[PDB]
Amino acid sequence: QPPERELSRLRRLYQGNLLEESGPPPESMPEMPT
Amino acid sequence: KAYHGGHLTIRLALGGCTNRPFYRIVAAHNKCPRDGRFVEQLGSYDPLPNSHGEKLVALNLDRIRHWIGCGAHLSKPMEKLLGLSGFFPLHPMMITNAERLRRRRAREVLLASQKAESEAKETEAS
Amino acid sequence: RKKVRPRLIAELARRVRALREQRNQPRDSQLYALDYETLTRPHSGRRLPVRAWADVRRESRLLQLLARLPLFGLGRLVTRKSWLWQHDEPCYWRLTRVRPDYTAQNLDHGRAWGILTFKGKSEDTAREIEQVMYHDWRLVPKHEEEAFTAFTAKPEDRLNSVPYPPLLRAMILAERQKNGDTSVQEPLLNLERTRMRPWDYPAKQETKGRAKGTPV
Amino acid sequence: LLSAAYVDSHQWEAREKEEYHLADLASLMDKAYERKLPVSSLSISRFVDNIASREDLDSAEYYLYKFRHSPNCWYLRDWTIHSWIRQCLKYGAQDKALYTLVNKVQYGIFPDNFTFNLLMDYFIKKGNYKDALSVVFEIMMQEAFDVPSTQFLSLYVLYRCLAEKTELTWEEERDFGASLLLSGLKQRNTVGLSSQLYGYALLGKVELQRGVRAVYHGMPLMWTPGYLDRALQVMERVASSPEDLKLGREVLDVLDGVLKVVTSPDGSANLVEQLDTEEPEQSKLPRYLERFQASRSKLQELNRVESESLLTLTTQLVKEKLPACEAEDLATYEQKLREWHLERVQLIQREQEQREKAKQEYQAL
Ligand SMILES: [Mg+2]
Repeated sequence: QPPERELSRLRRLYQGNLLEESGPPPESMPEMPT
Repeated sequence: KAYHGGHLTIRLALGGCTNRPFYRIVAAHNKCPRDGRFVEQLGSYDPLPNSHGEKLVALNLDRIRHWIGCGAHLSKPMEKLLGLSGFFPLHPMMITNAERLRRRRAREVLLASQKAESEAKETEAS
Repeated sequence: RKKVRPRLIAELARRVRALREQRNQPRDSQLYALDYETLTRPHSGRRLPVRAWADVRRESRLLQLLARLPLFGLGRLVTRKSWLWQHDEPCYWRLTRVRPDYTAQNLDHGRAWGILTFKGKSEDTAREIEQVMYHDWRLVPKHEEEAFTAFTAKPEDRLNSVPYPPLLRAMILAERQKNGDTSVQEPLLNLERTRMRPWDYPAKQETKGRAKGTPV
Repeated sequence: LLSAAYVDSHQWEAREKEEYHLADLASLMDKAYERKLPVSSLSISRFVDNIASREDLDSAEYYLYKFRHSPNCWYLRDWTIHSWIRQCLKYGAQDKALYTLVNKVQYGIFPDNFTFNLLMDYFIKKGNYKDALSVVFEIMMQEAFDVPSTQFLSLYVLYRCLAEKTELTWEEERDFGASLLLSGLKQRNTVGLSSQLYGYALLGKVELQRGVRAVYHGMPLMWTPGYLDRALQVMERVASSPEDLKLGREVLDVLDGVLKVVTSPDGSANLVEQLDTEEPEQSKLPRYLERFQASRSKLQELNRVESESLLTLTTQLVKEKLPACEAEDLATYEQKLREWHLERVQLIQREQEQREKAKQEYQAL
């Protein structure tokens, strides 16, 4: 997980062209839905 | 042709026929055509699973080490092959792409559960 | 052979074209002029990228700052807004020589030299400054120099050695056993010799190319 | 404020100067610019030295402009810059001197502190405090409050003008704030510490009304937000200082007014320049207002407030200390004249040698 200060440094650098912030990915590969 | 400028590179040269791709791992001056003049052949890559279900990569690890020691660059597909083999560390985008795929399947599973829950509401309505 | 014959016109053309380049060299005021309404360079018609639009209207060029100072600000400290936003540690140039473009009607284009201090670490020699025509420079006030330049280095925590890749580690251990060397030491890569500078580290301006003098 | 001895021009008028006809010298420079050839610093120096009339100043003004936009702009000599201001004052062309000083980027006139006092003091004696204020703002823009004499004169002009100006525009608050702060920092007396708190207050007003970029853009000031925090620290420092220091009551009222006003108000250059994690200055005003009242109570309890107005305190400071500064400045002025005289002789000698060599070169050719 990036430091909270560094995530804000990027929100200032790319202000106006941002995406929803992503958290830690799933621990394993989710079983394919069937 | 008589090239001026450029560097040696290790890349994949596309061979085979239509719908049947096959690659030759080669060391070549970067300005040469993809399938044209090369310096040395360093292996081959067959991207199609064989009868045993195995995609076959051949790496001349002695000559590859020689040409990386002499300044040879690497193409991005070749860095991915060297990472899967274990000769290089896994490429940053190999890890990032696998994380994106995990996050994208997590959503799909959640949507299916929600649809089943919505279908459960339909079952409750009867 | 001997049927290959001289090409006087080709030799004359090469030399003649060279003379025009030397005499008709363009100037910084002309190559790096800008139209702020369209954000496009008139000399070549080059339109600046989108991510630079805000700063072109909101920030100053280096020699715009230095033209207002006595001796063109020799000895003063100058930083960049891009560095201020990216790095917490002080990053600045200590100016030593400044050659403005006298042709410019405001003396706002030229070349500069100085000593770099990037992320708190100072270089030992002066070199030419790159990206002098960028709208990114901020002159440091004299009364704020002491607080601005104050830096205490933290102990370096980046690893100095790492394991070998899984296959390349197995090949090393296999060679040891084949050669009779019996040991359980783990092969380790040493990263000190090959540590990478930041991507935004100032580059060598002396060896950089200059745009041609043919207008579009 | 300065004595007649400080503004006397007997020493400058007694300098050894070569006699060159301006017309002849004008032609030499004109030919050089036509051929795109560099002009000597000694040449422009000779022109300024031999100005003999009001009309000659107009011609010299054009050539100083041409010199600035030439290959040898950097080599304009200090004595040449000082002679220009001395000649302008001599022939009554004070407006011309102030014009070139404000348009320094075009003419290249960056005077030393002694020359600044000569021009600033002329306006003060004539009562033109609008021109004198312009000189002070130019000194601030160049960050040239080094000599103590300049600091005393600058603070007298600022406080005298502020008393007359009941209404201040945001540009005036910024210019006055910067001038007070920079001049005040040099001075450790009560007047100096009052001007530091006065300057931070005005700049804090512009920070919370128009943004921090209005304060620092094109100004010799820092870009970190929190100018009202710097003002409050001055109060906290004086209150807790072991030595007995006092802050004028007038400044404290200014800060109280600023805090109230900000607390209860009634193309693509739109960027958020502060990190999201950091608290905005607007949100911090409630805490700022508590510190002010606490500091004001402690200061009054310790009797560290000076009821006297800042204009009256500054006048006493100038009277007491300025006489001593005049003696020191005039002593340095004499040394500068001798240093300039020697350097000028060296340039004249070097010019003569190269011209003699030029004859030998033609003889060989
Ligand atoms: Mg770049």
